[PDB]
Amino acid sequence: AYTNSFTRGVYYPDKVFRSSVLHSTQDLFLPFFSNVTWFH
Amino acid sequence: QFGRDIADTTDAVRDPQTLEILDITPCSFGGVSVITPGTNTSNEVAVL
Amino acid sequence: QNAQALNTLVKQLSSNFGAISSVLNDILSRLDPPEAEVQIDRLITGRL
Amino acid sequence: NGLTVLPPLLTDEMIAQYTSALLAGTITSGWTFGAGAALQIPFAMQMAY
Ligand SMILES: *[C@@H]1O[C@H](CO)[C@@H](O[C@@H]2O[C@H](CO)[C@@H](O[C@@H]3O[C@H](CO)[C@@H](O)[C@H](O)[C@@H]3O)[C@H](O)[C@H]2NC(C)=O)[C@H](O)[C@H]1NC(C)=O
Ligand SMILES: *[C@@H]1O[C@H](CO)[C@@H](O)[C@H](O)[C@H]1NC(C)=O
Ligand SMILES: *[C@@H]1O[C@H](CO)[C@@H](O)[C@H](O)[C@H]1NC(C)=O
Repeated sequence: AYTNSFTRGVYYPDKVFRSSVLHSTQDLFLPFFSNVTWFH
Repeated sequence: QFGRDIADTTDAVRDPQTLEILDITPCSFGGVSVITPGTNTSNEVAVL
Repeated sequence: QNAQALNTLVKQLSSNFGAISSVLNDILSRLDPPEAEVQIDRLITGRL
Repeated sequence: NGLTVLPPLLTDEMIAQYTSALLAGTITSGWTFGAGAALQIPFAMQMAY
């Protein structure tokens, strides 16, 4: 089967702490609203 | 393990020997301005 | 405008300008000084 | 990182005092405090001018 991965699978890209700030990064991520393989 | 500021310079670290947080401030620096009256009046000066 | 220009001026410290690093201590330890002169010259030229 | 921000010569309080001076003159004395020594005048009459 297939399913829409709404807004999910983001993770901490580094062990840095950043406080109340809109940081931006390039990394391997699950694309937003991608199409996940659902197994029964 | 360590904090960054808005400009992504290091702002804090966790001490790996004992896990408290150390804030890191720059070593202090600045201009040595000299205040003087006219040398055509005194040789006394003050340092800012 | 001033914050963007200041943060740009700071971020430009981390740019390599075709040197082997943007961190001056790396250049002062990954090379002998007679080669490191060129790498520092690139960083000086870029920062300047 | 070698960057420094220096203070203004006048503090925000002093600017608030100067703008209050400018205003207190403008209220009590018309344009006269620009042109010379401040001359008091009743505010309704400054408006009639
Ligand atoms: C690495 O971490 C350990 C675990 O913290 C350090 O050993 C000691 O562990 C205890 C429990 O975590 C710490 O808490 C308490 O400290 C007070 C100090 O007044 C003491 O009265 C208590 O009996 C209890 O020990 C303790 O602070 C912590 N540190 C020391 C120096 O005892 C360990 O020391 C660290 N590694 C190295 C190589 O030091
Ligand atoms: C996900 O893939 C299935 C099969 O290709 C398709 O039916 C569905 O429309 C796709 N969904 C999205 C969000 O593209
Ligand atoms: C400069 O100093 C001399 C004395 O050394 C004095 O005669 C002169 O008036 C001074 N000028 C000013 C502008 O202070």
